[PDB]
Amino acid sequence: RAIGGGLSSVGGGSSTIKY
Repeated sequence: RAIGGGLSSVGGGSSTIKY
């Protein structure tokens, strides 16, 4: 669809904030 985003496309790193 037009919402074809993808969390795996996120850059800068996710776990960098260390939950």
